[PDB]
Amino acid sequence: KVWNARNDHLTINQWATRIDEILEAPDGGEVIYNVDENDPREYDAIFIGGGAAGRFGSAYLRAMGGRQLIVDRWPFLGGSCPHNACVPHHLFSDCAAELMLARTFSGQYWFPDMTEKVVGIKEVVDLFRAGRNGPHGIMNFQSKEQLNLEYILNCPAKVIDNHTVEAAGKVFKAKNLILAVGAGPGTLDVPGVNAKGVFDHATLVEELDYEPGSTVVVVGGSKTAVEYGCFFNATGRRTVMLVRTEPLKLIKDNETRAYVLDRMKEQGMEIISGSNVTRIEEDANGRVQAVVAMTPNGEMRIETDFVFLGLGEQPRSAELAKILGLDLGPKGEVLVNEYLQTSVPNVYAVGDLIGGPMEMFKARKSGCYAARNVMGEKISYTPKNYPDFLHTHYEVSFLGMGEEEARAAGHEIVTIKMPPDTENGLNVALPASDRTMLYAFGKGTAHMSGFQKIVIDAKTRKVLGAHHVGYGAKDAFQYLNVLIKQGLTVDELGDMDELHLNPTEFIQLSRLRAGSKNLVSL
Amino acid sequence: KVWNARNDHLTINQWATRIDEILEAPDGGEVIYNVDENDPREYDAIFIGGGAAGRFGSAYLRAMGGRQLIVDRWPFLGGSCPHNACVPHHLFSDCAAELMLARTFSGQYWFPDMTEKVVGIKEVVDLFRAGRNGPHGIMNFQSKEQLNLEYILNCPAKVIDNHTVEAAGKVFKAKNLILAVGAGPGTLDVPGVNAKGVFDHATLVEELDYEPGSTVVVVGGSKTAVEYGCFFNATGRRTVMLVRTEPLKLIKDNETRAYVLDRMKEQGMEIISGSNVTRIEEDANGRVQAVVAMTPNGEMRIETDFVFLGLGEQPRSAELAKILGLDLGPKGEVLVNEYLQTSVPNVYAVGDLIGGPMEMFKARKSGCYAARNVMGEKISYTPKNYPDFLHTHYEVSFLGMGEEEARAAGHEIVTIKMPPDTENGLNVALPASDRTMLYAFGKGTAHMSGFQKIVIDAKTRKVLGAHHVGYGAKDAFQYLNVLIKQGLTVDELGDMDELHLNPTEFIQLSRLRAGSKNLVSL
Ligand SMILES: Cc1cc2c(cc1C)N(C[C@H](O)[C@H](O)[C@H](O)COP(=O)(O)OP(=O)(O)OC[C@H]1O[C@@H](n3cnc4c(N)ncnc43)[C@H](O)[C@@H]1O)c1[nH]c(=O)[nH]c(=O)c1N2
Ligand SMILES: Cc1cc2c(cc1C)N(C[C@H](O)[C@H](O)[C@H](O)COP(=O)(O)OP(=O)(O)OC[C@H]1O[C@@H](n3cnc4c(N)ncnc43)[C@H](O)[C@@H]1O)c1[nH]c(=O)[nH]c(=O)c1N2
Ligand SMILES: O=S(=O)(O)CCS
Ligand SMILES: O=S(=O)(O)CCS
Ligand SMILES: [Mg+2]
Ligand SMILES: [Mg+2]
Repeated sequence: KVWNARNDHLTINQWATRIDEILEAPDGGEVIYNVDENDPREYDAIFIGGGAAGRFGSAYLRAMGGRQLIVDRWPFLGGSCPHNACVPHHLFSDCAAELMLARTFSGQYWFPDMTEKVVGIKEVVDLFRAGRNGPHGIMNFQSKEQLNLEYILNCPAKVIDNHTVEAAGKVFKAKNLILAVGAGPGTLDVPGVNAKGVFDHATLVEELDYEPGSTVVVVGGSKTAVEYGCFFNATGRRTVMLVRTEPLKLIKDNETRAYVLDRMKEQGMEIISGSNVTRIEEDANGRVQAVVAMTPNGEMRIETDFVFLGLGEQPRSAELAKILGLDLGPKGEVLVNEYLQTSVPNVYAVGDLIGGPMEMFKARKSGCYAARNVMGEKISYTPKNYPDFLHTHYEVSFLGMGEEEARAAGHEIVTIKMPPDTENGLNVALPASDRTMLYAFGKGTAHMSGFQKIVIDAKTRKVLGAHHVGYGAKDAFQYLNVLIKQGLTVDELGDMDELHLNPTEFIQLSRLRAGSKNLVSL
Repeated sequence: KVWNARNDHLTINQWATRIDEILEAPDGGEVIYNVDENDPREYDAIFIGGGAAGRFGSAYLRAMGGRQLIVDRWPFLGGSCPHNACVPHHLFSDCAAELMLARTFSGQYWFPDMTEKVVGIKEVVDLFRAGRNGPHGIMNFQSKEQLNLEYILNCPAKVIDNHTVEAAGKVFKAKNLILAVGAGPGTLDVPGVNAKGVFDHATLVEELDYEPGSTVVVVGGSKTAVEYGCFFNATGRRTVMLVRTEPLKLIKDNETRAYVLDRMKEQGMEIISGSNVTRIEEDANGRVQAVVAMTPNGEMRIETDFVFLGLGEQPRSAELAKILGLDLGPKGEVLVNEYLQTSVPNVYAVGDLIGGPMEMFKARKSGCYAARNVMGEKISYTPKNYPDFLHTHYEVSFLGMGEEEARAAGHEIVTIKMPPDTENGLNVALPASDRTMLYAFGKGTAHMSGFQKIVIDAKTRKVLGAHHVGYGAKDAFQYLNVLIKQGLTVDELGDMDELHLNPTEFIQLSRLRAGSKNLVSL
């Protein structure tokens, strides 16, 4: 049936419960119909998909005084992020970091004895499944009651043409379409890939009905592969990462990458470069029993009953491209100009549908910029020079140039880092800050307290790049990147007010060198 | 004896070991003499004290090409920070944060049963004592080998006059003195204050030779009292805080302060306002057995064998003031103009010695600006418009105006916060980020996932204040404050690249409102 929700006003937690019920419904659940049928204005845009791009684009268009409609096949707004992407990933990475701490200090202070202890993966996935309706509920509530958005949920949109969309058995006209249906999990064209026990980010939180055995094979080297792999390792499982190219290439600074990889290997992870799965072996019960892959050292066969695919996502372009005549790129991404316009008049495309980088900032901003163009503002969007981050068992944050990259680009450079390059190497009690204090003080753990570096042009004194391994700097890199894009010098960094003990020591270490006209690394 | 270390080059860990040896030596240890006997220049400045202010001032003065000498009675540089202040505080706050997590999820997932579990305060203090030599060693190493500093350590300075200081049985002349001896813990004029079992931050890490009983009394209601009190509570002890006025007045936003206090009370802390200790009772062996205090509801007696004094620190000005004739302020602080000059020609004063704000960003800056003035730069310093932070079992970060403060000042304001103002209140699954995911997803724990807010001028669209309770925002507030001092608007905030799931949600929540010319709270 169709639930006309326009004049109902559920709380956040009532929404959480209602969304849970609809997801539970054997028949698939009612359509959530939240349309202002008394507003006579034409729709400025209909958004196909209500994930990060469609939801933020709708919020911005409505804020500018335009009329929008979201259509989404899920009964909640927010798309993959709350249901199977950014949110669960963060729950698992929280677990990975806490578990590394517990295993390092096993049996000390309040920490349990972790020797032999295998943590239940299904237990944590079930926690996520039991709690994910909370964020769903906030999405539906905030969108309807605070952002004044119109939306039809739990209903696939049927695009008829570049001005016409069917939803909930009704036809809606709009001045523009904004295509925001995202991307689907990448898959592997090998025998056995459909065996029971092979999972991706989407299927893991829907179909995990058993506790994995002692070994996990992760396919891929993407952020998702590394984040999930470190969680699986932290639960106590032999974890083999089959990377197609080079592991963690995203970390351009060689010293930072080496520190991160070394810490992963110290936790027991096996990282295989240049590897390609050739077969997933099934046992007679139809479950994965082994993974066979070609590697630089020959064929490798790993016995396992649990495989996690962390491959690149694939834009959901096929049906829309057939209906509308959209020009597509080599990976199936919808091609757009710098105004987010597709090859089809009055059709924009945003978010993961337009390809990399597939990040939340890109999805939300492309949605908003498409909205501004729909509302008559000529505004271009090309994502460039952004900060980035990934989880291992640490938070890893980076922006700008790595040290070698900056030298190769012609810059005379100095660096300011922690710990310093000395005979004792990493085995010193800095850097140290919130959630690295036990590492900094424990017996033999000082090398685990983190790593960080800024790359500086020796003559202009400008900061060219920043790199951090530890905890609590990720949020800072958002604002620091803005400052660096403005032309931040080592002197200006030293002039700031630090909040000691700080995750990034850049401010005070810069101050220690900024008094000299001829800069020297620290 | 006097160890001429000038031409010795110890590693960091060799320094750590040597400092331990000197500290434990019954005779008091050798003097550490690191003076350049070939330099014919007069010292531009002698720094009395080698804490944050003296060490950073020396580093900056040397970097500008001047000559400096540090004299400190400790055998290490860095002052209180590594020995008994910021560093141990952060170790304690880390355990409190980890212990709140463990108690909340006691007996779930990998967490042991925290019922019946009292964590050893002495074990954690002993961990700090065993590891504090690491930072000591880095301080001495970095100062000598990387910063090119001269210093005499493990030797009290005798200031003879405004150009003359004796140290290690030698007389040194200087163009200027920079007084950097810091501040010492305040005391309580009540019977029993010397009883065994009364500690402050300094004596706690030197004299704790027993494991405290089940109750702790903390005297005071600002940063140090609150940070240590939450640690004591997290170890499983009934913790009663006796606050003279009202607690956490530094948190100006009323909702933020209420969230912080509410979460402390939910952990079991008892916060008694308007209370004054009357007596600390000693048993027949000279050990604390109870605290008697007057409260607005009359006298109360609390049985305890452990009292922690978290009173404001007192500038160490008496001896120097009498020697030099320094003008002092009402709190014993040394009075300085905006160039850090005392009333005595060629004598500057810096750090905690000059009073509030007693922070690591103040002492460092003050000492650096004093150095620059000594070297011929007329540069003023008045600490103002800076971010601030404290620990409870959370990290608490704040800058600028609270909401009520801004409205009382005539500003038309909007606020953008998380969680929203609704019937469900805090009992919703946002805000959520690293180290709050378990709270956001746990049964009955969502209200523990944090609280955050920005205060915005509705007409200029400028951010007037920002407030956050959670984890991983402290470092960001350093750089966010700089942007706000430049004139940050909600539109510019919305234009940034966020790194989802971010500790501060200010970027994307701003984006949700910035599309309207008439701003609306969220
Ligand atoms: C495992 C994992 C982990 C992360 C991330 C991804 C993944 C897979 N990401 C990336 C992030 O999730 C991604 O960039 C955005 O969610 C994409 O938002 P979109 O709205 O463009 O797509 P998204 O796919 O979210 O939106 C599509 C929406 O449209 C709906 N839809 C599809 N077809 C439809 C149809 N025919 N009719 C109606 N509705 C339809 C879908 O149901 C969905 O609601 C991330 N990013 C980041 O910044 N930080 C991070 O930590 C992570 N972590
Ligand atoms: C418990 C606790 C916790 C914190 C903090 C304080 C306390 C008590 N602080 C405050 C911070 O510690 C403080 O602002 C600085 O350490 C002050 O540095 P100074 O160099 O000014 O004094 P400090 O006292 O550190 O330096 C004095 C030095 O001079 C020496 N000296 C003294 N008299 C001498 C004499 N006659 N002859 C020779 N040498 C002499 C001393 O031995 C010492 O080495 C803080 N700040 C912050 O930013 N973040 C935080 O988290 C905390 N946390
Ligand atoms: O970007 S959205 O707020 O829509 C989803 C956050 S998980
Ligand atoms: O500020 S100092 O570098 O001197 C001490 C930091 S622990
Ligand atoms: Mg280290
Ligand atoms: Mg909450």
